[PDB]
Amino acid sequence: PQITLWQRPLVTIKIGGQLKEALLDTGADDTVLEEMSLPGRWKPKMIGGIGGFIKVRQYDQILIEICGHKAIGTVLVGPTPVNIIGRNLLTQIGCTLNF
Amino acid sequence: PQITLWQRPLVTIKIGGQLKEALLDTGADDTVLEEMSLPGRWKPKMIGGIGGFIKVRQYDQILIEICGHKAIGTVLVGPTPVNIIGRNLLTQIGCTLNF
Ligand SMILES: COC(=O)[C@@H](NC(=O)[C@@H](NC(=O)[C@H](C)N1CCC([C@H](C)NC(=O)[C@H](C)N)=C[C@@H](Cc2ccccc2)C1)C(C)C)C(C)C
Repeated sequence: PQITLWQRPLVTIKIGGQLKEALLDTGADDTVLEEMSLPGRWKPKMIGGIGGFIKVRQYDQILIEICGHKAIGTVLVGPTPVNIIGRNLLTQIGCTLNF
Repeated sequence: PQITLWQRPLVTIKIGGQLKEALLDTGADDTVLEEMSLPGRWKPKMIGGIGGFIKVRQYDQILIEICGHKAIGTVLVGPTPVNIIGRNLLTQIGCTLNF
């Protein structure tokens, strides 16, 4: 769809059996999601952001359905305020920026 | 133009007679630039990102030329890593998300 930006660009995702709303973020390289129950093994990592750095669990090859399109990639689960869908997955569902 | 997302969406802005480069961020509600010499009166404000909170100087009514397009808005200048063009200016240059 075409999404104008007079409101936050949130979209429903289906991840690990659960339904969530995540923000479409072109300024984020990675997908970072708030703490939730995910199947499997993971590696600790520390991602940087504007207020500093947070420690996250890294899950690779996690299937996620962003507004009906399916994608498989790495998801970082941690202390994020909002669920962030970053550029490693937006490229997969074919998303572009236009002006 | 149309921007795909395999690389960061960085564009050239002209602000306060200085040439800068900045991230086109759909996920940010506000625009926040690195520390710079800018004339005027500003107000103390503090914003959040992941990792936490930074104190910034907010300035209203500043002209920014984002890839040639002129826009007048609120710009926050402070200790950010990258310069971020958030939704208050992105709606002015007509930017939309497509997929
Ligand atoms: C560096 O690796 C990454 O890709 C990280 N990327 C970033 O932090 C990048 N920035 C962003 O994604 C943008 C600017 N953004 C940060 C500030 C930001 C805006 C400026 N904050 C606000 O408007 C608050 C509500 N006043 C929102 C972030 C999402 C969010 C929402 C609510 C509370 C906290 C965070 C998203 C830059 C620093 C490379 C991910 C952790 C998101």
